[PDB]
Amino acid sequence: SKMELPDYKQWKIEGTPLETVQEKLAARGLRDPWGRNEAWRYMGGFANNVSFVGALLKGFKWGFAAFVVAVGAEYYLES
Amino acid sequence: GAHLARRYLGDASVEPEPLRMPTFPPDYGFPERKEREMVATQQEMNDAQLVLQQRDYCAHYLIRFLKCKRDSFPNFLACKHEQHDWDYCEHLDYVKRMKEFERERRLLQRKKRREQREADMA
Amino acid sequence: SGYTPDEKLRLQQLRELRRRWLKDQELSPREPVLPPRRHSIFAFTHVLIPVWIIHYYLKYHVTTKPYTIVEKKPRIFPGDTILETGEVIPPMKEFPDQH
Amino acid sequence: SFPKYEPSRLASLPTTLDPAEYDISSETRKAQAERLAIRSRLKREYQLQYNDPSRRGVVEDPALIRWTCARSANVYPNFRPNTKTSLLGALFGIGPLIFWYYVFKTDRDRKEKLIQEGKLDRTFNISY
Amino acid sequence: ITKDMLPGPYPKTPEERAAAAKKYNMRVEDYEPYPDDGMGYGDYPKLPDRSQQERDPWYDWDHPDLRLNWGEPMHWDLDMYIRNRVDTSPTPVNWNLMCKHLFGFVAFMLFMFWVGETYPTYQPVGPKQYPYNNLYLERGGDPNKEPEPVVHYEI
Amino acid sequence: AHIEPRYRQFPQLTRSQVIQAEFFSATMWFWILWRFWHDSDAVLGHFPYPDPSQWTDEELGIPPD
Amino acid sequence: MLKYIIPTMMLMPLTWLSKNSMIWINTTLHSLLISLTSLLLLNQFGDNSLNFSLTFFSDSLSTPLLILTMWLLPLMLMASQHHLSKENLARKKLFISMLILLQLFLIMTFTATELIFFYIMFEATLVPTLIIITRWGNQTERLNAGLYFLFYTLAGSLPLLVALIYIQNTMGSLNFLILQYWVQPMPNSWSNTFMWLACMMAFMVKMPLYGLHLWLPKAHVEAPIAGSMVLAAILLKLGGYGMMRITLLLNPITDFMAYPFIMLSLWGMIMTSSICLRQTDLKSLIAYSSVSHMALVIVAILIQTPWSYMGATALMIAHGLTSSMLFCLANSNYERVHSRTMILARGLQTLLPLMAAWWLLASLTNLALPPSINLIGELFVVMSTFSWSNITIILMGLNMVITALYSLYMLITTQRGKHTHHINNILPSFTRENALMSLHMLPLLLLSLNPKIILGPLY
Amino acid sequence: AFLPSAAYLTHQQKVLQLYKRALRHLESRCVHRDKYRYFACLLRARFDEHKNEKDMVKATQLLREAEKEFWHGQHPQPYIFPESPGGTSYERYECYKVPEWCLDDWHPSEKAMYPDYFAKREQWKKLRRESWEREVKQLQEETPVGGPRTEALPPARKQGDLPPLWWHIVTRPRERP
Amino acid sequence: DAPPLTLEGIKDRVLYVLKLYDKIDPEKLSVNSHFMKDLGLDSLDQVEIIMAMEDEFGFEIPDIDAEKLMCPQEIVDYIADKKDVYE
Ligand SMILES: *C(=O)CCCCCCCCCCCCC
Repeated sequence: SKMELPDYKQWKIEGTPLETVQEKLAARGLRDPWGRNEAWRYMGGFANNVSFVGALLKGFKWGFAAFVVAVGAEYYLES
Repeated sequence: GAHLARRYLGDASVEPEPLRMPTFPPDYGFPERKEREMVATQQEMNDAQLVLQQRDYCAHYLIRFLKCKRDSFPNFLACKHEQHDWDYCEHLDYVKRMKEFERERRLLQRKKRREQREADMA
Repeated sequence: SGYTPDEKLRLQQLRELRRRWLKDQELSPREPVLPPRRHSIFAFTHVLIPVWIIHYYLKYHVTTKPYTIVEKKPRIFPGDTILETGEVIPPMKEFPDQH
Repeated sequence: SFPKYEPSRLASLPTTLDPAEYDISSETRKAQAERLAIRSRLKREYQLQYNDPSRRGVVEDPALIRWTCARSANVYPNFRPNTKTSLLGALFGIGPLIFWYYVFKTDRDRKEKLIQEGKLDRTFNISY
Repeated sequence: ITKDMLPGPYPKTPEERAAAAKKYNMRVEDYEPYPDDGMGYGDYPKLPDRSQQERDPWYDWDHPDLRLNWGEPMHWDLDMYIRNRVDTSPTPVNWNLMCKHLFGFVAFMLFMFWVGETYPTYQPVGPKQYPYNNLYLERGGDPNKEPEPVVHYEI
Repeated sequence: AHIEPRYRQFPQLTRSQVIQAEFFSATMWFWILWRFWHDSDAVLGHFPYPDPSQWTDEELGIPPD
Repeated sequence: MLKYIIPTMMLMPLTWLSKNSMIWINTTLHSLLISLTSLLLLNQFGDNSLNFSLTFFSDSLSTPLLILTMWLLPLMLMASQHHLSKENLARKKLFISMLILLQLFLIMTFTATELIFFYIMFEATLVPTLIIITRWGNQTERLNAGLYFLFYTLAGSLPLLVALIYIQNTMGSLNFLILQYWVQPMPNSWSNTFMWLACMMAFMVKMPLYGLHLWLPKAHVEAPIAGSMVLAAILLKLGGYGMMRITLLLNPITDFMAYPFIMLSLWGMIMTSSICLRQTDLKSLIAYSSVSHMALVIVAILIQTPWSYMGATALMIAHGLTSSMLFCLANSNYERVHSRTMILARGLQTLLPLMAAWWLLASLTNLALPPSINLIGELFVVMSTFSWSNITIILMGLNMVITALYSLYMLITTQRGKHTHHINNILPSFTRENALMSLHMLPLLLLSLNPKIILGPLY
Repeated sequence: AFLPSAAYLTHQQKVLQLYKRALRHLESRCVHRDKYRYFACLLRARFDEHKNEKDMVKATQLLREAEKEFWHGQHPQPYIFPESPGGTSYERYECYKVPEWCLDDWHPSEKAMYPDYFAKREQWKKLRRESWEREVKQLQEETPVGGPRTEALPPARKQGDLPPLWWHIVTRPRERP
Repeated sequence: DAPPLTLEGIKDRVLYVLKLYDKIDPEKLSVNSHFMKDLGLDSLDQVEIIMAMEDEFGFEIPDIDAEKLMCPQEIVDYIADKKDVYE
């Protein structure tokens, strides 16, 4: 029913591109008022998402190992 | 696909028209040419229920492949060698068709050269 | 310019009246007072009985009448054997091999 | 610069681009107040007739009956035959009829002439 | 219902227009009747010809589907402008620009298809060589008559 | 039980969906690699296409003129 | 046909002798028994008509119309027994008497051997319908609708009388069998032009032909439910049966005569259908749908091809049943909401699920969903007219859009959307209404299995 | 323009509406969060450039040109929330919002399986039919000459009095039936 | 699927979203704090805060209602009446 929220101290501005946006704004002379609200999206399990080539090559290592094992088995079972 | 460039963007009087081809008699520079031979008898090729588009010169390999497909059930990948043989025969037929195309192109070019000789001689 | 006291009071009054109605939508655990009222059946009462019915209706009511069910003649290859006649097809011509 | 919105019959001008919305004159203020008062009176009448516990039936809407009688039965008592209505009746009432009659007469004459000279393919046409 | 709460003829003088505006519960200035062309509109006012989608949906209406209040004098063609029918909402692009863009696009594609039909593409090979006089017997030709035989040779 | 909701963090994932996704990705890669090692023809090239203009003149029947 | 007339003449004292609470039950029971006995007319042949005596005969054309008529009368008694619950006992018995007399008149008209008997009975059908319309109608201006109906019918039918008496004095008889065996060709003369006009215009009035259809959008609206059903499902088919009988006698002039009239339908059934796109009254929408279907019937009969005849009779029966069901649906909704405005009652599916199912089935049968009878008839008409000419497929095909474009529209606004707030008297579905609509619908779906009995006289 | 309580939109309301719609369209055009945050800060700075103004006419055609620029730079397909009108899930479960008065048409056989709820509904109906008279008495006197000017309704004034015309708002159907 | 929400959780989430704002402080932020009178912010800050809760709770609040959500308890009240809490 009631869900307990975690602590708000953990959502920090650093570790993001949000601080880069903030310092570019400060170079032009503004400030970011919503760093902490958007800081949850880049902190935790969602940090360092894979690129598209990493997405396409998902499960390639075990598939290649099974391919090598199967081709060796069928190469040695012909004799 | 440079034949489209040689036929359309260049001049159209030297490249063959595939709608009407060949325009020359077969017995041009070909002493005792041979005739391509059927292997399947027309009754045997008829009761095998072949589609009229498939009823070309290489129907014998098609009959053999269909028989192998029938007998080797359920192992559908058991005798792909006959399929490869039929594909090779089709490839040879396509090679002969392309050779006919090149012969027609060379004969048209030679006719153009003959009319060029007539223009620059008479 | 926020809520004036009249509309704020009206919205508050309607708020707890709506909440009272919303909690009043809940039922007692006694409700509802409903009035008081073999592993492979699904493969037999749905399949085998229609199979028997359709097989009988096709065998003695459909195929009896002419041209209701038309079967394509099977493929015959050179070298095949026919059960109905017993005459074996002669093999085809000797192959002018290319490869 | 920018591409200015050109309104058409099927593409209305946006409400925030209207100059008349940006007018702060007093006459617009009294017009808005008067239409707000009219709408409030009609709304009050509706929810007075709507929340009655004794009433169990259809709340009569005079505007709906007015619209239906204007659409259905009040079109002929307010009709005057003039040149515009006569021209619109002659263009739309008999024009398509004579056009369709002419094209169908031409097509049927052509078909009958083709059939009676024995050129139309009617070999397998036995259902008519 | 009663007779004087119903539409009548076209008003001409100011006081008949005021009586009509009282009956139609609009202002005397917002009541603009249709012009007397003898079509049968009567004293029905001319609404500004807007769809019901143009009305704000966040307003609380008596009829939420039609976005129309109770007793609000509706348009003469309200059934044309319902939310399941012809709309008049503004578009991000101009209407004439939309029409000329679409017409130019379809005309250009049709012209390209025409010039491609005139100029085909193919593979530089000969025709499909068939046996038995280009398959005369299998094409439905009569076996009693012998047509002109074509013969396909080696190459 | 079911997966309990979480606030601004990664949702809890069991072993079954992870091993299912990994096994299916491995199966897909093994299938494509095995079919590429076995056939290798429909994608890379099946038959040698001969050059049209390189045919010799004596077998195509054009007289020397 | 003296085995059916005498049961109705005995039904007349049966409703003049019952108690004040037992008229409806006794009349319904005995009319359903007569409807059960009505099936004996199906002893037909592919080459001969079933003749009983010198005055009554019935081929494979009039038999489905007879069955529909004396099947519709019990449905009429069910549909009209609630809104007359406040009436006087004498007026209630008079209403049942007019309905019984109308059924007797129709079953005597449909089996008329000779054409003059058919004409006099055809004009005699005017009286109870006019009485019902001008007496038990609800709206104020029902007198105008009754006068328009009576005068359109009479002004059509009096030149028909003159032409029929002229034909009888010329050749010698008006029996349909004799005229089948004593037919004479009519040459292309102006006398034969006016003969064709006099023999046709009555039936073009009662079909109704487009242009002369103005008596339908009034008399179908302000009339009660029984009068609406007898106007929509029988009398138009009475005119169609009369035109089918008459058009045998007018060959070969019609082959160059029916060019305008056919095309007077071939465009009209377009734009009248477009009127259903912009109608605020549901009953007027149903009436204009009937106008479109009868225009299709006009085209099919006037081109006089066999497949057109089969499509005409099939579409006649299917459209009669569908229009009766739609009129009953309109009457039930009008009883519940006390208004004929279509835009008023919305979202009825959330309150009335079974009535929404009946609405869906009626709308689907109205748009010619196969394999119903309406699709069979309209498809046969389209085949026959495409045999007549090519381009006319367009003039049918666009109609194939517009019919759907109103019928499902009639399904949407009355059923789909947010329900009306101030309407809170929507009672649950009465068992009488559900019984009446099932009795309307189930015979159509059952005849979809075996349509060979309603495909005309020449099947 | 068209508001329930006020007869017109002031300059502040127009500016705030333009700001909110501009932020929504900018979030639609700037899908990634950081680009959206940067350009939202830029747009807030642009709005604060002309915040302190003293001429009403200058603010008037500045708002006119700002609205023209916003119309030029709008997203052709703006992001719409699922419950907002125009969304994919807008008024979907409104098809299942059966009104409460249909419960008055139930059979006594199907009314016997929810006894306590129908007893509480009877109590609520009695409360409505005893509150209607004093609520219309309250609304009669409070209404001035010519009817009410605004659509706002007066609240409950006396103790023990329910607000006027409260039934069709308190007993409106739930969002998730 | 679709877990229910309680009013205590509603004000907890609203105070959580408010307490991450950089133009506000987490000390004098309370549930009965007026945004300009008792807290000292701008109208632009008000509409932007309303947009922040509109993004947070996943539905659109209209401007006519948005101008009056002037305290955190009133925002909780509007969310409560919209989402039908305490059922
Ligand atoms: C000459 O070009 C012969 C080849 C066939 C005609 C041209 C086909 C062009 C499109 C397919 C190839 C695309 C290569 C990027």
